[PDB]
Amino acid sequence: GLPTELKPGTNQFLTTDDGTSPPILPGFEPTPLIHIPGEFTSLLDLCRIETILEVNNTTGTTGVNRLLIPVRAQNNVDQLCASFQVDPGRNGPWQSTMVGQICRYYTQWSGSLKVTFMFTGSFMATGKMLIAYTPPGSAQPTTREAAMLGTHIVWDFGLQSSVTLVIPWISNTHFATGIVTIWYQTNFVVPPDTPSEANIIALGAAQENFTLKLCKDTDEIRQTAEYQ
Amino acid sequence: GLPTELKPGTNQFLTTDDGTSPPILPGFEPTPLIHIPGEFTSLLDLCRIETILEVNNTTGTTGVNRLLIPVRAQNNVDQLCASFQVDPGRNGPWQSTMVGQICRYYTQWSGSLKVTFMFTGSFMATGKMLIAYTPPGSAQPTTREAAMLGTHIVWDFGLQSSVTLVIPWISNTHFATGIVTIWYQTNFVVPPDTPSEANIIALGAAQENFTLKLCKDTDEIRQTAEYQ
Amino acid sequence: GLPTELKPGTNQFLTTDDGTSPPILPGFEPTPLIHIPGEFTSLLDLCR
Amino acid sequence: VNEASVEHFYSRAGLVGVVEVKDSGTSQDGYTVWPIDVMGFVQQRRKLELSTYMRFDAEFTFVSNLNDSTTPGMLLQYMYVPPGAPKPDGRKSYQWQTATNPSIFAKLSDPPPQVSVPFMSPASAYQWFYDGYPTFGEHKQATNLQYGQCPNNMMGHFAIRTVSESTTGKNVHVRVYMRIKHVRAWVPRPFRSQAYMVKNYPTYSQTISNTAADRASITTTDYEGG
Amino acid sequence: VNEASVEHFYSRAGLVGVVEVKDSGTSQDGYTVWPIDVMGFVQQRRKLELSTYMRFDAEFTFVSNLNDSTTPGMLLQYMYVPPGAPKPDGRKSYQWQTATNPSIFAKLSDPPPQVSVPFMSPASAYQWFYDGYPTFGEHKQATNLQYGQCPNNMMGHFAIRTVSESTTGKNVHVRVYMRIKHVRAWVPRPFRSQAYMVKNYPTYSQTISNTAADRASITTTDYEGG
Amino acid sequence: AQLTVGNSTINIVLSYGEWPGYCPSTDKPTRPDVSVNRFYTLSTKSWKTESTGWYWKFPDVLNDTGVFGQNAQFHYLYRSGFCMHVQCNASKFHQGALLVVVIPEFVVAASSPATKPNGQGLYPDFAHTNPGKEGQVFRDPYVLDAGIPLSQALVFPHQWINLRTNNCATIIMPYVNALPFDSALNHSNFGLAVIPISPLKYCNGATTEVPITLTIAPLNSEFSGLRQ
Repeated sequence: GLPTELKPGTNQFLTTDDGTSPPILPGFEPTPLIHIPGEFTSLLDLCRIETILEVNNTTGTTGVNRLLIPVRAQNNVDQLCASFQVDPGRNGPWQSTMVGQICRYYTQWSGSLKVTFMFTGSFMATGKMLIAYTPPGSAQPTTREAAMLGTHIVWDFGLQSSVTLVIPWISNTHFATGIVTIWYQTNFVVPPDTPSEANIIALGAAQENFTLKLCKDTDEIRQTAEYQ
Repeated sequence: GLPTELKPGTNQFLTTDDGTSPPILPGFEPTPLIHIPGEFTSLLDLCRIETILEVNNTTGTTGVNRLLIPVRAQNNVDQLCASFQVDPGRNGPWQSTMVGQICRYYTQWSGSLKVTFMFTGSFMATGKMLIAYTPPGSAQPTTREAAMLGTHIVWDFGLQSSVTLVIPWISNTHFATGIVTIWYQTNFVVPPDTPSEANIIALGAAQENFTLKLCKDTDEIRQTAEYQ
Repeated sequence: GLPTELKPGTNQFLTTDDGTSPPILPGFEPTPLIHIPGEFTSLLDLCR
Repeated sequence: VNEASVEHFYSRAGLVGVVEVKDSGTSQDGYTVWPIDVMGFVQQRRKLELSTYMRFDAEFTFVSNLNDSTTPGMLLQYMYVPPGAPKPDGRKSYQWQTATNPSIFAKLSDPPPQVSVPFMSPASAYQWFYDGYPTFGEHKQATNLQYGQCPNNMMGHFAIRTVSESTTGKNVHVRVYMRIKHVRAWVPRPFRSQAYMVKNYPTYSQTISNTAADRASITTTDYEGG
Repeated sequence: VNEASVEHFYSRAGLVGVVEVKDSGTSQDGYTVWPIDVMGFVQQRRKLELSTYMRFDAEFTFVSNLNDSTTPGMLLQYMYVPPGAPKPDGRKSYQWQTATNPSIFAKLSDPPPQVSVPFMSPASAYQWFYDGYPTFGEHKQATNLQYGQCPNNMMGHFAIRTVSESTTGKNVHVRVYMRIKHVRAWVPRPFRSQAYMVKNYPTYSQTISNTAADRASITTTDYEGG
Repeated sequence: AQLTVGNSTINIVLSYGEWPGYCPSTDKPTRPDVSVNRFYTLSTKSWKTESTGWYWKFPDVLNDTGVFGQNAQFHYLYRSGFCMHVQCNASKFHQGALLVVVIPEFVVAASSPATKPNGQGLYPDFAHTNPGKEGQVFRDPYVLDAGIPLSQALVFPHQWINLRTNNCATIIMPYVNALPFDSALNHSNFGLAVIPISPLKYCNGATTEVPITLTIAPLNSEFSGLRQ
């Protein structure tokens, strides 16, 4: 008979327990699987997809204009164009990325990000911007010459339409992290009878080594209305 | 189905039982181990470390002066310098050793102790002390000549700065044990323009065969205040 | 899961039952045996 | 890498719906049906809408007690009405007996009941995004009602009664916990960026909540965040 | 030699904290959170401070009953709020449902509940001695508050409620027993030689308790001890 | 009878029996080698009769000093060990003993001022937590400015300086932490305490101050995240 003895974990319903349950319909044979294209087994595969990053979140801007940042003819030299944090968890531009929404279901993440820029101006326009990355523990560079120092890429409109910047060794673990500034290197050169104002689009995504842990529930969906 | 029958040990929570419990977070992967120097798997490794033994516990003495015992120029011969029990469990000098604190979490111990002395006087000073050990069941030696008999070591300041004395076959089991006396063998010899008063430091530790059993809870931490 | 069913001998304390019980002190190592002369395993040896 | 799986992302049984069997007040008809919506609470509604297609088995658990938290050994009946069957009209209705209509008899005093529901859809997977119309009923003038609704997603019902001839004076509160298991998903979607309004329809309002927060200027990151 | 192991020295689950769910008096809001301090009682605070670094899994047990010792089959809910989540503001708060927030439903009449918590720290081991400051907040004038505090040691919370819509008139007393298991330790320390004062800070007083006892003279061992 | 590293000129206790190495490629940092690897000889402490002792915080003491101090206050992450050499210049006519002890994660404490309910927050000031290059004096050396007793401090890596015996001591400390890298500015890994167990004594006509000297060499340093 093998007499047993009950233990303190008896009569206990633990919501996270993976148990075994009797099927209510035995012998019921569900519909067989037909091949459906595009299954995804992991969320990391959804993190590696570049999605638009809304760098113009300023109060006045509404609509799709939020998704793009202006460049124009400057009457001043070496001015700053745009700046944004590198933190995908915090409230800010990264809330619009798929990475920023998918890392708000988790407590901790670590890995590298990449941020791609794309220039939508006319084919005849030329110029240079300076895209600088500032590591943690440092403040935002005051002037371009301070940003000209390490971890920058000077990017020419004529040669390439797109450019990429990788962000190393990101982690949130705690309880200023990272800043990417875009500087006017030269000026916005234009021929006659062509627009003098263009736009830049910022894309961002995780890379291979990015990871997530300790799934939690998101705070964006609160929605106190009980009718939903 | 293998019908079983419950036994009298059922629905029983025994605090010392080592059981099995469902993890509340399944699939949670904790941080991996990085090599950290200085792990210790046993308390015996902490017993073998020589720690200071406070032989001057007299009421008047305060501060670090408790940790050292005076020697000086004696106007009398063969006088007794200092004496202390060998019992690490009892209240006394051994409370300051790591062995004496770590054997107060256990009911019974057995093994050998060693007691090292170190002379802090000047390099020019010389002399001899007589360090005698008295086995259990005997009283403290009255005079030096009684102590000159077995289990003693005569120790010269000039030749060696340190000396060691091993204590055999100690056990507390029960319900006078051991005494170590330090005698002036000769006198404290000193040249001109050098201090005539020095100090001796007593160290003590367990040896390899020392063991402990039946862990209990210490009485030093009582601290009736409930704010802690 | 191997679903079982309880029987009528359940929740029963029988004083002559030889069971199994959890040790209250695990890892406690009792004093080892020294040879003691004159052990007796049976009462018949005392009857003779 | 394992904690980011879709298998792990959909795990950990949550509270699906609460239901109250009412014998007490003006009602005095003990029983309730319950639809098995799975999208009832708005927060799990997002996570499921992450994909277009889903195939999973469900495990239901029933936690029950009284107004005050007490467990005086009543008997209940958990009637699972599969899709395409009728629903009890009353407590003594003839449909509580039947067969082919699985029941669970469990006393409150017991541990909570536990059952698994297989994948019941006629198609190969569930879909909560169905473009187009289920049927031909059409000369509609303009009637847009049934757009987007799909019949294929209906999973069962649960009916619970107190198994008593006479009217009891007790109200029983039942919490339903469902655990998705053996899950596959297809065709990822974006997360819902607006507030939900109606249960079954993806309608939003004309005041458009911005996807991200706001800040002072595109240059300065100083106050609040952005 | 086995009974002196650090594995054996940290074993044998002790009483960590007691907590009282109060429905009775002026309070009448049944629920409590509890921090999971593990250092709450001064006597286990020493044994843990023996080392600098610790890595272990914990096993919690909940012993519950009424004012008088009675067990009238209520239902409770043991909500484990892991580190970095929010805490229930009330008994009907929306955070009692959620998911990813493990719960235990157990009736008082049952055996006590039993759960295991893995090693949750971001670092490789716990440390109760952290020299320096957690953050850069600094222009402090002189404000020394956060010295020595480390964020990495926070383990969860437990929230318990009575699972009742209306206010019960019962007070439930919950004892929490934790069993350290699979323990490793690094960098031994000395034992605390003074009396503890504040919970989180290693502050002592200006009247210095001697480490050993006292006696008459350094020679004579006669009366009392020394 | 001398040894030189990087144009810097001037038995051994190896802490926890492990020699400091670099971390592996896992589990691109900059390795300065002999540029920052050299002997930093800081100021000299005059040891007197009735002196309580001194202590330091080692990532902290070099923050303001030299090249290592430059990299420390600009790179975001830090890892290294230390080779620490404490010399004492005395004469055959002086007597005394020093206990040199390396306390990992040494956390200073504050003392409650005698009569008070003692519930209010008390806390060591920033001078005592980060003494800098000048070190800091024990107000209460018997408890080590913490709760732990001095007599048990021998459990840490230590060495004795007994003036009649050797006048020098050398302790090699590997990197000890719960993380592979850490912040040099905020976090202090350990500290030295030089404590005169047996007080200093001499006779009239001799030198009152005896000059304790401290010399510290970083070992296998590596840095990450260089800011401006």
